[PDB]
Amino acid sequence: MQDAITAVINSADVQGKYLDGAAMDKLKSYFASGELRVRAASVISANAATIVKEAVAKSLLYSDVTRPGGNMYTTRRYAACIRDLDYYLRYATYAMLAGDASILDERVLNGLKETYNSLGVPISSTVQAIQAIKEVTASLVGADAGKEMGVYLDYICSGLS
Amino acid sequence: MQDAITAVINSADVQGKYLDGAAMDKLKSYFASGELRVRAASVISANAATIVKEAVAKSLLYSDVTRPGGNMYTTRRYAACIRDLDYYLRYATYAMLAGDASILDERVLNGLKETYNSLGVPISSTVQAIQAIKEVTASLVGADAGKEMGVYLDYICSGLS
Amino acid sequence: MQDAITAVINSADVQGKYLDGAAMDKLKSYFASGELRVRAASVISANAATIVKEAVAKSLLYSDVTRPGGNMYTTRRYAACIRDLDYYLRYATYAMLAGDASILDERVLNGLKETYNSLGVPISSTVQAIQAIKEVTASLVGADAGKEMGVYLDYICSGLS
Amino acid sequence: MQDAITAVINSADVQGKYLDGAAMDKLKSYFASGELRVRAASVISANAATIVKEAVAKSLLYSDVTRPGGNMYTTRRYAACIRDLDYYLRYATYAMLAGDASILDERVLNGLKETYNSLGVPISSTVQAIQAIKEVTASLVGADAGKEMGVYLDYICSGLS
Amino acid sequence: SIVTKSIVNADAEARYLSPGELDRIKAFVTGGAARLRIAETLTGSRETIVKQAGDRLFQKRPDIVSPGGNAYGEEMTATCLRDMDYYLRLVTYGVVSGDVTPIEEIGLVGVREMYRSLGTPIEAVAQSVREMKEVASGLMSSDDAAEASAYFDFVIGKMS
Amino acid sequence: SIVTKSIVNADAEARYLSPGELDRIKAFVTGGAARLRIAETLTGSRETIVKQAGDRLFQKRPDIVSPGGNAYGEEMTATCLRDMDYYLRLVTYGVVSGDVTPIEEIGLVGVREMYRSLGTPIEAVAQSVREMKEVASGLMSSDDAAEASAYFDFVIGKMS
Amino acid sequence: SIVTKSIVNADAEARYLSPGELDRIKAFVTGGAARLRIAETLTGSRETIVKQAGDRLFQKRPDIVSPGGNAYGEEMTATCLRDMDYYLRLVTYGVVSGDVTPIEEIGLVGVREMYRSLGTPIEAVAQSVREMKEVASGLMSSDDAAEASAYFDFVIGKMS
Amino acid sequence: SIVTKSIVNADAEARYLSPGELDRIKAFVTGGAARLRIAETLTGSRETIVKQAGDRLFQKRPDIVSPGGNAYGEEMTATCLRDMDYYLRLVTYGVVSGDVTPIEEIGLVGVREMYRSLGTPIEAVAQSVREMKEVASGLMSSDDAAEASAYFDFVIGKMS
Amino acid sequence: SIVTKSIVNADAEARYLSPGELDRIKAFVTGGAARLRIAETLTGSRETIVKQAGDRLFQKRPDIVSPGGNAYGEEMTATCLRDMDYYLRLVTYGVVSGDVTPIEEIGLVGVREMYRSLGTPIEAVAQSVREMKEVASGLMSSDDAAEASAYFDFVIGKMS
Amino acid sequence: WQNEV
Amino acid sequence: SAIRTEPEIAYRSNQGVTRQRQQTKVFKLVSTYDKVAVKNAIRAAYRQVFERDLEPYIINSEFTALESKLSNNEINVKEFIEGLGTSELYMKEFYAPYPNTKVIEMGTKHFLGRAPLNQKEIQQYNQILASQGLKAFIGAMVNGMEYLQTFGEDTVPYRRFPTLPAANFPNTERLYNKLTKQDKELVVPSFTPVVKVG
Ligand SMILES: *[C@@H](C)[C@H]1/C(=C/c2[nH]c(/C=C3N=C(/C=C4\NC(=O)C(CC)=C4C)C(C)=C\3CCC(=O)O)c(CCC(=O)O)c2C)NC(=O)[C@@H]1C
Ligand SMILES: *[C@@H](C)[C@H]1/C(=C/c2[nH]c(/C=C3N=C(/C=C4\NC(=O)C(CC)=C4C)C(C)=C\3CCC(=O)O)c(CCC(=O)O)c2C)NC(=O)[C@@H]1C
Ligand SMILES: *[C@@H](C)[C@H]1/C(=C/c2[nH]c(/C=C3N=C(/C=C4\NC(=O)C(CC)=C4C)C(C)=C\3CCC(=O)O)c(CCC(=O)O)c2C)NC(=O)[C@@H]1C
Ligand SMILES: *[C@H](C)[C@H]1/C(=C/c2[nH]c(/C=C3N=C(/C=C4\NC(=O)C(CC)=C4C)C(C)=C\3CCC(=O)O)c(CCC(=O)O)c2C)NC(=O)[C@@H]1C
Ligand SMILES: *[C@H](C)[C@H]1/C(=C/c2[nH]c(/C=C3N=C(/C=C4\NC(=O)C(CC)=C4C)C(C)=C\3CCC(=O)O)c(CCC(=O)O)c2C)NC(=O)[C@@H]1C
Ligand SMILES: *[C@H](C)[C@H]1/C(=C/c2[nH]c(/C=C3N=C(/C=C4\NC(=O)C(CC)=C4C)C(C)=C\3CCC(=O)O)c(CCC(=O)O)c2C)NC(=O)[C@@H]1C
Ligand SMILES: *[C@H](C)[C@H]1/C(=C/c2[nH]c(/C=C3N=C(/C=C4\NC(=O)C(CC)=C4C)C(C)=C\3CCC(=O)O)c(CCC(=O)O)c2C)NC(=O)[C@@H]1C
Repeated sequence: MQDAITAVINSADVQGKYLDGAAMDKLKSYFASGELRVRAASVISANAATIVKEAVAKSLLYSDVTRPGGNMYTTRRYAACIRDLDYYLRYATYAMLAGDASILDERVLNGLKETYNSLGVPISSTVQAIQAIKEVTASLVGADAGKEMGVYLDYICSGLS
Repeated sequence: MQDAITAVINSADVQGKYLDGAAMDKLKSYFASGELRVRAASVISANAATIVKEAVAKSLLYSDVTRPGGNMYTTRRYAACIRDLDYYLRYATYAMLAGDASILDERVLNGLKETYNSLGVPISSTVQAIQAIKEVTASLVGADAGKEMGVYLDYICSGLS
Repeated sequence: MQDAITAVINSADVQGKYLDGAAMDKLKSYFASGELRVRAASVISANAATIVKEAVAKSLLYSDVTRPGGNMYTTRRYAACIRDLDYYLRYATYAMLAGDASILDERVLNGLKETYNSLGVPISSTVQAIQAIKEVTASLVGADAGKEMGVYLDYICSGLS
Repeated sequence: MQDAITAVINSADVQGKYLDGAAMDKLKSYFASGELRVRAASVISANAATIVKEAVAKSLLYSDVTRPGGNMYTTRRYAACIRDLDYYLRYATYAMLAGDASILDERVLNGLKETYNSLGVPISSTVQAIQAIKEVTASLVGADAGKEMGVYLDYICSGLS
Repeated sequence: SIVTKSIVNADAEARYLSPGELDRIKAFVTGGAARLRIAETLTGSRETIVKQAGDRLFQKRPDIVSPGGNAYGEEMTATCLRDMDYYLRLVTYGVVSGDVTPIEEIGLVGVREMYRSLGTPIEAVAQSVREMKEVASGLMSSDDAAEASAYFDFVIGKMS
Repeated sequence: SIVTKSIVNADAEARYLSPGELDRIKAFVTGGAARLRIAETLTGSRETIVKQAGDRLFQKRPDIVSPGGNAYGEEMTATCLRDMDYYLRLVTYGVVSGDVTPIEEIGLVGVREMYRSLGTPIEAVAQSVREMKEVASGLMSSDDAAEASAYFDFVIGKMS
Repeated sequence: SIVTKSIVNADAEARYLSPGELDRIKAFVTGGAARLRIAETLTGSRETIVKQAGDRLFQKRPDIVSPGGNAYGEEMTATCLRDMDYYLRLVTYGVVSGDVTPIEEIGLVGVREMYRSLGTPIEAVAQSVREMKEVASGLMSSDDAAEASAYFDFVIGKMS
Repeated sequence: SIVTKSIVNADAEARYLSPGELDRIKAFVTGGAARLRIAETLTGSRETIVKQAGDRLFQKRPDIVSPGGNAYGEEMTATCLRDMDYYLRLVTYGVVSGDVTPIEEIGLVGVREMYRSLGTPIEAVAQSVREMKEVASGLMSSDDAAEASAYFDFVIGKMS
Repeated sequence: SIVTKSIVNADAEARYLSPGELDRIKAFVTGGAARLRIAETLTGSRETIVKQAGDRLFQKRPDIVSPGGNAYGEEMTATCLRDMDYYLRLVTYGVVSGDVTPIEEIGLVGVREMYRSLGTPIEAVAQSVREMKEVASGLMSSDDAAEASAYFDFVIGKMS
Repeated sequence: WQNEV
Repeated sequence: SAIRTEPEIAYRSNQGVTRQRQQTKVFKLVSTYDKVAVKNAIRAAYRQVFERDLEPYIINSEFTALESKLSNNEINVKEFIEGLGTSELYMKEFYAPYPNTKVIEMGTKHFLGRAPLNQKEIQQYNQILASQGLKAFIGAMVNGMEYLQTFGEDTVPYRRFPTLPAANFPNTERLYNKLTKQDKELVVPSFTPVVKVG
């Protein structure tokens, strides 16, 4: 795992050179965005459960996936799905703190495709649940912090698609 | 694992009879070679840091892997490559003392190509490092004692290729 | 742990003979009591939270123990006390079904007295909590089943006392 | 553990009252002491190792303890003793920066008496060593911060005694 | 306290309390006047904010004051206001400590099992803390309210 | 099922089934017909039992259907009756299987996580299925009421 | 006892007994008088059981009592029939217990290592308890011999 | 093989072979001529040693060839002497190898449960290999008897 | 970075970041401007640092550039200066990242084994890094010299 | 005495 | 040399062993008086043994007595891990839907932190699984010498990155790079013997 700063450091390390002006103003961009990321972290950490609650309410309740035969049927599978959305929200918050998607690459999307294919988990309904999380956190934390949270959740969607 | 003498015993046990005269001849050939094997093993165990030092010096320094971004870069990875060559030399000494190349595919080559492929380790650079190892060893312990070291280091090369 | 049946078996085995007349009488007594034990266990396991709920309500709530300064102040200590009372009720029901308190002083009384003396737990308030559990269980299961539950709860009171 | 601040909070919480002017005065006294605590702890963190060096030089070196037959004989036991001195210096720094000696009897003094009695560690030599650290730190960081460190160092001495 | 948390984090990996936390301890002990002002403001106006927070809590969830509810009876409603006063005092303890560990030690470990045994809606307790946060933010002056908002949001986040 | 719980226990303990356990699957297969009678009478009277249980819950706990409540709405009472019928299905599956295994495998594992995501009172749904127990004891024959009400006692004790 | 097995399983899964397990205890405390009657018949007629079983064991396997053997001699046959009496008393203990755990914790834990140190063929002891259950079913009622052969059956399985 | 054992120990300790182990391998390869002579001796005289061993075994322990025994008739007596031939060729393999490891991983691991499954007396097989040690000590020279008796003692110790 | 450390700690504890960790990230962000100023100073003064430090290193240790030394030739002296350029680049990386994590992960694990295999005096490499620290403190301002000398003394301590 | 071979 | 294009930059930035070897936390119960640290170590032990938080797999916490004993410091973290292995949730989760070879794989991964070493170790754990089952298998793995030399009595187990012997690191990587219930096939079926002994 690497954040934006250590991603810059490792890229310059493989380049074998010092930090040129591109590294410096990318670092200044991260230092500008850090206060926004901390405030969005505080808001999401305060409303971690409620974001998942309203997202699953507006995405996949009273539908065929919650019907018998659907994969959100039974309390075991329902609570597993809620824990999955909690994982997605927490790791999106981690990636929003980092400014990099390496944590989503190595700790989330690694094996998730064939795991859900082995489990029979509906990929499209999971993606639109993540979209519901995106809309709820965009309405909650603001437009720009919601936009970074949205692009990381859409990175999760594209990795899962 | 297995050596020449237990290879004789296992070849007797596969066909199910006792030890015949050819088995005794192979055992006595091993007992004749054993003095040379013990002397060569003592010399290699005494000088084992110098062999890997001169081999890395003549095959691995000032290369693309040693320049930054390469696999030999990052002193942790550098010392890990040194430790890998130490393992290769020690198990080759084990094989030379044994008389059978079963310890290589029982304790070295088992999954080693998969390890280096997943790890991004340069296969031909490792092979030429082994070639430097066997050249330095053959220069140190002589041609006749270095013949068996050539056998087992080239067995490592053939397994790893 | 010795229940009634295995206690009679162990007393038979410590002197090495078969089942005598006293063994017949004790086994017949447990045979007669077993239906009442099953009914009392079913009634307790039906409403297992409820004895704890109104026992703390009529014994420990709105007192100095749950006020600041007391040992049931703070949520960790309160949840510990509730978990302890559920433990005492479950192991008392267990000793009721077994017919002997060997399980009781073997499983729940391991170091409880010096643990509570080290932690500053009020032994008298714990005893009053067990008294409230006795009265609520006697209301729930009946008179005879209530008193043979209460004898094991008084054994718990002796274990802390 | 607890510092002076947590001690004030707990002394308010045992009666369950809000903070009053006495608590404000204690907190302002701690904020006044925090300047010298931060400066002294920064000095100890800057030159921690040489303090232990001079302390063991004027306390334990060229003595019967470090001679053969002593308990500081052999390099393993010598390194263990100087590691214990590092422990005591680090925890004295922790207790000085906290302002309360709760970490000493929570994480140092518990079981230390029995451990040292089982291993034959000289208590008097340990106390003399702690005296060497307390005069070296008193001479090195100043008078008030030095005696403030020496208060908790003498608390460690009283716990070991 | 933040000093206690820094000591714990240094002790976990066996450090000597690095300047990267020692400058934070310096900033805390210099700027403690503002958080003491926050604490005395909350202590002075503690009753008004808890009454308005109970008002908005009963506005949003009048289940508990309904005859079937847990806070019904005017004694259990008083117990609701008392528990909210307890959590307000914990918030003041946190804002004088500098971190979240006194609120964690006193009122957040096992609160789920506590309110499970008591039968109360813990989500409504979290909503009560939300309304207390909002009333305290309205009463307080901007950045001070944002400073107390971290401790409040910790209480809601660990409550829910 | 009782056979699948006993065989999981024997598989973990690395042994064949104990002769007491074979005697008890023997007892279960001899006495199984009354369990089928319980299943068919609950399947026949599913709508009236859930009618009486829901109506008496709405009498006993008006906070559940009060404004602000999770089960306030007409919709919300309908999905409450859905959960009621789901637990009735689980009790029928359990009395057929002879053990608590389908109830725990379908509707008890993770149910606290689900109901705290939804905000619903777990003590109230335990009261609901307890009322299903009492009306089932009223409606159905006394000897089989022991087994049916006992499995109801299991689900109310595991849920509350 | 069967109550001990049920209570160990219930303590392992860390809650009260499932009504399957209370059904186990209920049917055991209905059948305990019959089990005690069977054990009393075996206790009263124990001597013909051990004597006839040992005689037909010696008829089936004369190598055991052949000279130089483990059981050769009047002394060694006396010790062997004392072992037979031990095993018969242990099976009666299993009958009055309702399970096989006293049988295990008295005579079936370490019995293989016991008889390997003693030089005793465990397959011959397995044949011995086979003739035990044969004579017991011969002089016992058939429904009673069903559970007696079940407990002897466990002894054969664990000790063979 | 002692070379295999020394390489295994050096690999477990993660080091090269010590000078003591190197001196042991050198002493073994110098002294292997006597082991070669003993191998030729036992391979040539394989017949009469196991002749007299089986004969003296059967005259001291006749319970095997008693009726009801494992090898009563000459067919399983032939299989018993084939087992003895297997143990003798493993003893010769240990003699040529210089270490007891080929004996161990060919025919010594699991012999306990092997002979509990085949019903053979472990102490009788150990006594038979002890009688092999006796007749081999009678057959060969005293130092040769001691060095073959080391492997014979290993076999009887790990069998028994 | 401390952001990476906080995310790793929160992921290992399976929780969101604490307000103390978020305030630590805020303080790191506010100090980022001065950290980038120090990094730009060192990057602009790159070649004169290694030139003057190498000259002073060879003054204090003439044996390494003497014949027979590890760094006698012009190519070997260039390899020395390249190693110092490597460590200066790592020091700038650590100044940017606010911690000793990239320095320790890239060029301080196994440095002793590397320089032992190369025959290079590790104490003289530490002396060289000390000369780089002295030239950096000479040409850079005093507080910036303290912040850079923290990482410089970390490198010296890991080498020594 | 069957003693079957 | 060369220009080092951006896909090559991304490839050689994460080149050797993955950075999760250094980017993890080792949970040691230093003191049992910090109840927050005790709870964090307990939940980390849950995550290590059962690979996830056990909220959607329980009714109530079956290990609450174990948590109370660990907080009271009358058992160690080693005994806590032993109880989690010899609990009903573990035989429900990693023993019931998998063959005993996969039980050996999962047990070594959860408790010893790495893949099984050799065929001798596989045969040993198969012997305990045949004789006494899962309880003594967990007891042997926990009370073995390797567990105590690696973690000790006060440390929650973690993912390991071994170097020796052969194939242990790739088999450990294949075990640890797949999620829970991702596949049912065997990562380490058996080690193929290069010498067919006998
Ligand atoms: C003068 C400063 C000292 C000295 C240095 C010296 N080093 C080498 C050779 C090498 N040094 C490295 C170092 C690194 N690899 C990494 O990944 C990192 C972290 C960024 C470092 C610092 C390497 C790889 C080499 C190998 C050769 C190469 O050029 O890459 C030499 C040359 C030795 C030779 O015989 O080739 C020298 C001379 N030697 C001294 O005596 C001074 C103490
Ligand atoms: C001289 C060329 C070398 C040298 C040596 C040196 N050593 C010391 C000090 C001490 N050495 C020991 C050693 C041991 N004590 C033990 O019990 C054992 C194991 C048997 C050992 C190896 C100790 C304890 C000391 C401290 C003095 C004491 O004995 O109490 C010094 C003195 C340092 C001082 O500050 O007094 C010196 C000079 N130094 C070198 O550079 C050469 C390698
Ligand atoms: C009246 C006594 C109860 C009541 C219930 C209530 N339930 C819901 C909504 C849901 N209920 C479930 C439950 C299940 N899913 C399953 O697969 C099973 C069987 C294994 C059950 C029991 C679920 C998933 C939902 C979500 C949507 C859906 O209906 O599928 C609500 C609505 C909550 C909302 O916000 O919409 C309510 C109100 N209310 C109570 O107080 C009692 C608990
Ligand atoms: C919810 C959006 C939908 C869905 C979910 C669902 N998930 C599971 C089970 C698993 N989920 C994961 C995912 C992860 N584990 C991790 O550690 C990480 C990254 C940190 C991820 C992303 C895994 C591994 C599982 C399997 C383990 C388990 O049993 O929980 C289930 C259960 C499947 C079952 O057969 O029980 C479900 C149902 N499915 C839906 O329908 C929702 C739309
Ligand atoms: C409640 C009636 C009273 C009371 C209780 C109280 N208990 C604790 C803490 C502990 N309780 C136990 C007991 C057990 N652990 C077990 O595993 C079992 C059997 C299954 C029992 C009986 C233990 C070991 C502890 C210490 C560890 C822990 O906290 O879990 C506390 C907390 C004390 C503290 O400061 O940590 C309290 C308060 N106190 C009262 O006032 C009630 C009268
Ligand atoms: C009110 C918004 C909600 C709620 C409150 C409520 N709580 C209780 C009972 C008690 N809970 C505690 C425990 C504590 N809360 C704290 O903040 C702290 C300190 C950190 C503690 C220790 C206490 C002490 C009580 C009162 C019992 C006693 O004093 O001994 C009740 C009463 C329930 C009853 O049956 O008496 C109520 C009503 N309930 C709601 O419905 C609101 C959501
Ligand atoms: C050195 C010649 C080359 C090189 C290699 C390199 N290897 C590693 C790390 C590992 N090497 C192994 C290999 C083995 N495991 C065994 O059991 C045996 C036989 C005894 C061998 C040879 C393994 C498992 C690893 C990973 C575990 C570990 O790192 O300790 C590295 C390091 C990668 C890292 O990120 O640390 C390197 C660099 N690289 C080269 O350039 C040379 C060609």
